[PDB]
Amino acid sequence: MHREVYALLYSDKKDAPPLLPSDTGQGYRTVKAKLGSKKVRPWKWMPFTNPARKDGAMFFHWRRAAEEGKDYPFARFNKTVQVPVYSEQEYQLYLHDDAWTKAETDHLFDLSRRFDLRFVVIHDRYDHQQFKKRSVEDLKERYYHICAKLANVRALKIPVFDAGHERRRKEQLERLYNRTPEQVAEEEYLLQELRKIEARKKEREKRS
Amino acid sequence: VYGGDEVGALVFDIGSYTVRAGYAGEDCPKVDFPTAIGMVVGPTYYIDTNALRVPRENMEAISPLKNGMVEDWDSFQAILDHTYKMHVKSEASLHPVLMSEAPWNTRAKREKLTELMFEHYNIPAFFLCKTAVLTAFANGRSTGLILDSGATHTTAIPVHDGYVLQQGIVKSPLAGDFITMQCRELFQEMNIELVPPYMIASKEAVREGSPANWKRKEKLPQVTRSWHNYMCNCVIQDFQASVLQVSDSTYDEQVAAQMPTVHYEFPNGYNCDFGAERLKIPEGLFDPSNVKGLSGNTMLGVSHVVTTSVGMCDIDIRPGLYGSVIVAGGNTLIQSFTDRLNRELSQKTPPSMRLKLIANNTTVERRFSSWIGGSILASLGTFQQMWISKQEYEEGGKQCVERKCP
Amino acid sequence: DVDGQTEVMPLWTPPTPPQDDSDIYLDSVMCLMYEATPIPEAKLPPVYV
Amino acid sequence: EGEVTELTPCETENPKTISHVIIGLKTAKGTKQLKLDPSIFESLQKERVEAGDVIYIEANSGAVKRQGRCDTYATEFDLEAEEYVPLPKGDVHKKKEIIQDVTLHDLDVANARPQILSMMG
Amino acid sequence: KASRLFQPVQYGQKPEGRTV
Amino acid sequence: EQITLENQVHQRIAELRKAGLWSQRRLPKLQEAPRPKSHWDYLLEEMQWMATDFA
Amino acid sequence: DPDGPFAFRRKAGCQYYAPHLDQTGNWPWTSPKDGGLGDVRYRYCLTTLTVPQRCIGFARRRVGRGGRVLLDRAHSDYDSVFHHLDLESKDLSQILVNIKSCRWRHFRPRTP
Ligand SMILES: Nc1ncnc2c1ncn2[C@@H]1O[C@H](COP(=O)(O)OP(=O)(O)OP(=O)(O)O)[C@@H](O)[C@H]1O
Ligand SMILES: [Mg+2]
Repeated sequence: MHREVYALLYSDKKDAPPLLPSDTGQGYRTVKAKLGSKKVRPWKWMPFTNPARKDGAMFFHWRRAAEEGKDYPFARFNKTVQVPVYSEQEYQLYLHDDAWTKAETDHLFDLSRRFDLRFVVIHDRYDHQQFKKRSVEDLKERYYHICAKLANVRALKIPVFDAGHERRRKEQLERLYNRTPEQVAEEEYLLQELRKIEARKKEREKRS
Repeated sequence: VYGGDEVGALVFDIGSYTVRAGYAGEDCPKVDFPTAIGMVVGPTYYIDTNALRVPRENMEAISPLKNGMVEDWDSFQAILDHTYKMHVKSEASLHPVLMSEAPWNTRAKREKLTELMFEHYNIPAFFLCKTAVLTAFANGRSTGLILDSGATHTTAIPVHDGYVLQQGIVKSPLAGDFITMQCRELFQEMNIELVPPYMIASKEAVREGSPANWKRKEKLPQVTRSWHNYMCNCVIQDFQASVLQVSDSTYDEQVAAQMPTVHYEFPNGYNCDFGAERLKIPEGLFDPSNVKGLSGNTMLGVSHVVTTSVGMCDIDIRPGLYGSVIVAGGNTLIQSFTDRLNRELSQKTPPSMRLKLIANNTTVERRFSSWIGGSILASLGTFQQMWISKQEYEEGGKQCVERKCP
Repeated sequence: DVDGQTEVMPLWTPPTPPQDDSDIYLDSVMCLMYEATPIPEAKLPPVYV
Repeated sequence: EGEVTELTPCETENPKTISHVIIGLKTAKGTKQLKLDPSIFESLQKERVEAGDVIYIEANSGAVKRQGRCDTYATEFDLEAEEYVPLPKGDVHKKKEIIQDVTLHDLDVANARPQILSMMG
Repeated sequence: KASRLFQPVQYGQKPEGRTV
Repeated sequence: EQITLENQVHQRIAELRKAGLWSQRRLPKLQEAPRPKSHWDYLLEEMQWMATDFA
Repeated sequence: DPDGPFAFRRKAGCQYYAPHLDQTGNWPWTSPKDGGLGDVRYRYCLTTLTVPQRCIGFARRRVGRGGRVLLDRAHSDYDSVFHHLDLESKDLSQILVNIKSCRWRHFRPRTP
């Protein structure tokens, strides 16, 4: 049987309900003195400033009176992926490429900042109608090359990108995916036949 | 830092079949009224079930949505006003609104919806998220292949890291409306006279196949053909829900005939056993080449739509798409639809990738998944940065929606 | 356990705020095809030329 | 063993007649109902067992023994010591193994002089 | 009763014994 | 026979590897430059936690 | 040569992730026996409560929306045995042998 169980939402439709914590579970009478000895703190429907927002709009919360005016705690999560910013001069000097238009590079970087370097999302959102068609490897190559060049110009070191290896990897994956059911069945049949051959060889070696 | 913060936002999910609305943080939409509304020649609008189901002279049945997108903004404003006043019972300027949108919604339509929500309703904040993203969020999945089979379209939408891969969207016209048309054609072939329940004054029990012994309501006012068609569609949808079943494997006449029949009683008292014909209709969703409509057509089956949508994405993400297949939409509630889909996909999926269908086969989890995800998203404390404020709409203008809502 | 070591039950809390950049991102979809650990240099084939 | 939660007799027509005595016993693990022989009613009243009393019943003899009020009903204001006992842990029904080591001389001494004759001894 | 002589204390505050 | 089978399977495997269809020798993936978790990552984690709470 | 069409060529200043070969990968919220990462926040383990003093079966501690710590519970066919399980017939004997060997992680509450 299973040693431990793993699931995201819940393991099965037959799952027992979660146990919620609560007082008074053993009856109200036994906890009468405990509940009666104290009084609840006041809660308010109050506006709160979120410093992560740049506009300054005020939304409303259910919070204790003492918490009024405190900094919003979820604003600590607000941090974007570091992406360099370059001037027209810096691009003309270092980032110029006959294969890439400047407006195209700016669009790529805008998408990169919008989608936190999720290059698959950048490829899906890439404006193939206005600019030239680009593969995700081309976008990654351009981004990493520009980042390396800007770092070397300004200032540490970063690993270089290998577009060719990624292209070969995707090509191999696509070839492995497009194969017919017969070809994959043949691959598994060869795997099992090789395993049985090796097993017989190992048995003969063990006998010797 | 802590649990998600509730800011009293509203979640609206206006589909082609029913308009789902409610307050953020709830586990179920507090209202779902039919999207079709009555119109009397602004024009007088009858929107909810209580008003739609009563006959009225010169009242037409129309829908604000077309191909999953809003076309008539006047009826859309009417539906929103009705939702607020009757069900929400709160001022629009007091609650932020989060609305769902079709994966293929146009830029101009998004801009017009944002302009309407801010100029007319004076709402404090707004956000527009895709139905696929909300469906994925309702299941706790940040990535996966959404498979939605509503009333207008059957669409597979690949979602990665909470973003809809628009290039991978594959849509098919086979949906609830197609099944309704097939049932209408079946009833016509069997010479079954569809009598809407509004025309029946009284009825008497009759034997199977016996002529209906019913009395027509008196003083009935003249009704438009649209309203009569809408009532017939309602009874046909009830038949679809109660009788139709998807075959567990490729349709076979002998196997379908061997299985037991299901008995259904029409509103006019007519009753019959539907034999094997109840199984043939849902097979069109899987094998459209056999449909009487057009055998030589190019429509793709639901499993073929699934496999095509994933095939258009980066192969690095296909393992995630097959590893999380999310089925949604009311048309998927047909009996054994999930089992047949799982079998066909397991047969067609490459053995090198794991296939797993999320066990959400319930009416609430299938129909309201988008609303559930919207409520979840609106209830996150981290999401409070994503809201579009009125000040942002004032400074950035109507175009601000293009950048704030991905 | 049998060795006397003690383990505290994990608690699934909401995400904790970041103190520094140590919260390195992990691609949950990449981990479906490749292991989460970089290949050690000992078993990595030599550089091509 | 467990805390008594009910002592309802089961009335019946004889072929007031009782055919069983249902005793409900509660432990920290759970609750169990026992369809005890009706004759146990004599021992229940002899031991003065009441609802909320911790008892134990041996399988062989079927005689009840009372061991005090459950400590869940003890207040800090009342003064008694022997009459309160904690709720039994473990399952209501228990199988206990007791192993004792003795010598033949121990048995000799025990049977030679068992413990008013006892007072004088 | 205790409530007739003493203020209840707010949660998270140390009891001090304030009367009515 | 066994020697012929071994030689045949070795040639078949070599031909598939030339074609690349040999999945047992898949290429590795180049490590992307490391980055800290962004706002959207924390949002998705909180989303997963809330969705579990909802269910 | 046969590898040459797709041969691996290391480059200076680069690192690579080995592909999954022995077992197909899976989501983090799935057991390592099923190819998953087995992230401990999603793991369900046998748990004993103080009230009632009975093992509730497989459970995982999860913080709720208002900070309320909730015990999620997973169904198992041996739930009755887990209810009878405490203080450390064939199935029961095997379960007891597995637990006594500490092959199963079974949490118990204690004061800090
Ligand atoms: N239990 C059921 N059995 C069969 N069909 C059902 C069932 N419940 C709903 N349907 C059908 O599901 C169809 C689509 O309903 P749904 O609520 O999913 O649509 P929607 O998302 O609002 O619309 P759309 O995607 O077309 O814009 C309807 O035509 C309805 O008749
Ligand atoms: Mg839909």
